[PDB]
Amino acid sequence: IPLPGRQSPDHARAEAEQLAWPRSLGLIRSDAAAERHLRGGYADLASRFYPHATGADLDLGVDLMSWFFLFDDLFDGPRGENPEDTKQLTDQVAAALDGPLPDTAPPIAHGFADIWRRTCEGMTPAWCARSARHWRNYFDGYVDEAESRFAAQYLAMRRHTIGVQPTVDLAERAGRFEVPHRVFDSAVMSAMLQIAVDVNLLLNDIASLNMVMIRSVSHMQNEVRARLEQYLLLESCLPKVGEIYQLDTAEREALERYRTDAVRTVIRGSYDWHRSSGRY
Ligand SMILES: C/C(=C\CC/C(C)=C/COP(=O)(O)OP(=O)(O)O)CCC=C(CF)CF
Ligand SMILES: [Mg+2]
Ligand SMILES: [Mg+2]
Repeated sequence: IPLPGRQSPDHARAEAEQLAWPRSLGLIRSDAAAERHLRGGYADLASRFYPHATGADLDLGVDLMSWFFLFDDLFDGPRGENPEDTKQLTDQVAAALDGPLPDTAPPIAHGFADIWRRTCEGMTPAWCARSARHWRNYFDGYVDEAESRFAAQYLAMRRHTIGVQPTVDLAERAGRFEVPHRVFDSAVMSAMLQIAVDVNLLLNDIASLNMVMIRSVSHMQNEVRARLEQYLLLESCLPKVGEIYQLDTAEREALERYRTDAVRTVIRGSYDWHRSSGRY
């Protein structure tokens, strides 16, 4: 991974305060659950996904990482084997994208709503709409996976449940910038984002050893290498991509920040954290 390792300089305060938010929302209810959470290194992961963020902006990234893993745990048992009970939970969470939740919504849904509320404030309406669609793709991916439990086939599903795109979206919010929306939709940026998704699920399946079960580990390492080389090839096209879409000066700087603080960080930060996390 020829990308520099980076960590937010406010990482120590973020890690020390990380429990206050999931506790106040009823996501962590026992001291043993709290310690199990601390052992995940989730604020550490957030500070490497979002090295450009400090303060409340970094706190939002920590809460998203905290929420991601508390949410995914709810599908390890029988619920994940049943698409009807999986969809019943996802529908209650995704409902936060469309309006206020009823007080009777489960705590994990109130937690997502508090993150989504903070995610959208101060972003353009079109950014929020697109980021909401990414979330729905993620929730629908859980329903599809539970249906399959009850390579190309695995990717088309794992590319949504891996949760990379909502992680990248938050880097924009945490950095208070938006990549030009017509460049987000560009074929070149779409290929860059797909590499970031694929490298994340490949690295995870190896650290979680699933693509291996589906020589195999060696072939997956070569695919990570091939895609990282193509990623750099695609980065070198961005100057000409910017000209094709007639980006002005502020738009070129937002594209540059998207490249370095959102796409590169989700690739590199995942690699560093997988090597020193307590989940593995
Ligand atoms: C890109 C993100 C994290 C880095 C990649 C990771 C850890 C993905 C999580 O892989 P999983 O197989 O679902 O569980 P595991 O950690 O292996 O026991 C944020 C999204 C994380 C999720 C899992 F909590 C998505 F639900
Ligand atoms: Mg899990
Ligand atoms: Mg895994």
